[PDB]
Amino acid sequence: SDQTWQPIDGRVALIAPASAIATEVLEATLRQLEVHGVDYHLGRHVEARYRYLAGTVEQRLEDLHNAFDMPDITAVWCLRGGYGCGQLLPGLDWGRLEAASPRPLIGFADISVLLSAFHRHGLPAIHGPVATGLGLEQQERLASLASVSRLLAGIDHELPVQHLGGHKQRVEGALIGGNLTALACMAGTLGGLHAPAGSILVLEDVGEPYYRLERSLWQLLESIDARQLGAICLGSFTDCPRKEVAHSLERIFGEYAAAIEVPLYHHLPSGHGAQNRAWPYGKTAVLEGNRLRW
Amino acid sequence: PSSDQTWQPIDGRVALIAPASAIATEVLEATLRQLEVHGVDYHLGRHVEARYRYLAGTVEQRLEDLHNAFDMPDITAVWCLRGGYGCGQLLPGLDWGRLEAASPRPLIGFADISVLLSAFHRHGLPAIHGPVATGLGLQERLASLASVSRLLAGIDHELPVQHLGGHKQRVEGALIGGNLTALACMAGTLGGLHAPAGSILVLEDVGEPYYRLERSLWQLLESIDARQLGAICLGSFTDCPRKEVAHSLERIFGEYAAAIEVPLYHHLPSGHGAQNRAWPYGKTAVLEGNRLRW
Repeated sequence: SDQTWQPIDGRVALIAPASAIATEVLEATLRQLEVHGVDYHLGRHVEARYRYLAGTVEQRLEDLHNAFDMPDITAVWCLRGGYGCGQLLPGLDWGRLEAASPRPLIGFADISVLLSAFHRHGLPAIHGPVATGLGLEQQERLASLASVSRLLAGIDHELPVQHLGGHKQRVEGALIGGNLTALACMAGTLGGLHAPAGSILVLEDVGEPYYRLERSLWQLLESIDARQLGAICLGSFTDCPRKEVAHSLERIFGEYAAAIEVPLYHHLPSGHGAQNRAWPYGKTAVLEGNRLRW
Repeated sequence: PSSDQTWQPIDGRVALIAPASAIATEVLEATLRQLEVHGVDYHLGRHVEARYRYLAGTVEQRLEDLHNAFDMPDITAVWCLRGGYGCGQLLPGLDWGRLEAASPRPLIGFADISVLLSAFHRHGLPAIHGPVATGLGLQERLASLASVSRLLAGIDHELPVQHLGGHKQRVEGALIGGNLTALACMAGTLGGLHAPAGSILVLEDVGEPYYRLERSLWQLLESIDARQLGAICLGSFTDCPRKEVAHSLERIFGEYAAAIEVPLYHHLPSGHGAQNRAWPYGKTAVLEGNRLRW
């Protein structure tokens, strides 16, 4: 059953590399982790505030590095996205991270930037709910939260997806992407999306008018070797007001996919709505039939 | 001497083109009537009334008009009708040889048009950051509109500023920049900001919460040789709601300018408010005390 958590072996490090956390949401998160018998390590600066950021870059880097020093940690679950984790990229000690025993980094939204950087450096990661999702359709939300422990245990290996137009084909490549806006906002920097040839580019977003999505897509595709992608795979675009625009969002995305001669898929249950099922970031997967399979 | 509301004659013909967002018919008509009141001979591009979603026609249609503005021998300025979104899309197909072959005809606009201003500067073509032509068809506003003809004629040479942070010594370099969001959105692409060493980076924006401004600023500065800039000079940040954020906008921009060790000025009367005085894009300028001069 998909609301059922798997035990998480070892300990989960909780860090806040992006936006600041409300006290009551943090405490509610920890209580839910305890309900589930999850042993955790709380980063020492998770309650820090520096404007809307969870502390200074230096504070956040200390917590992320500490998460990689402790030997019993088997996953690093980001508490909140929002904005700010790209700020850490010029400070990360990548060597100290490759040397630690495997501990997938987990999150979505702004955390997509760190997922991509981790993939570039050969580090495991998971695109899925942030941990404060625990402290906030309710059934879908609960299945999405449960999907993290289930993927860490290796017991889920597929999601449903639909091919939009085109023709029947099989696409195999690395799973990359996440939040369109966050990733576009790293183009031209050291944190630009890692997009090896043949990759399946997953995209989702929230809270944007269509012209801002198109602008972001144009930028992202112009900044990578787009013609060498295997596929573009849309998750959800939630709270994105159409505002009288003549073309649907899928028409716009379809025009871009056609221009680069890459197939387009959609309805992956991933993003800012109730459906946000975890998927392994940077692994080889196959688009076949009606699913994405790893 | 003349009042800032007093236009200068424009000789020859002004090409009106719409390389970004689509144009409302009534606003266009009022624009043309104001041009006629001021004795300005204009030519409308064949596709300026095209619509393709929110864009002023397809890429091919807009390229045809932009190219035609450089093919016609009697054109002495190319005044973009509206910004919004879309002119970066023209960069892959733009025939620079064809533009460069034509007699001098400054490109004028702001907002999204900043992207084309920058590309023109990279190709040694004259340009002006100021009101788009439809601003005519909608006292400080009138002065802003008059400033375009006045700058084409070469009679205005300075704008007011105020020092905000960093060293107080004279800065001399090329005037670059414009809209922070639009320029950040070209980072990592063939249309990225042309930012030669020593430049004075003007920034303005509208309608953004502070975290989005910071995200754009972090991207733009990380994507260029920021440390080699001469200065950052802020225009207006119009309708940018603070919403309880603990740090002021001046504090945030101060922190970034300090991080790259570049002096920071503000209160340039340039942007999306009533105060949008024209400045020469890509021209060498001097920033000293309470003035920017060229």
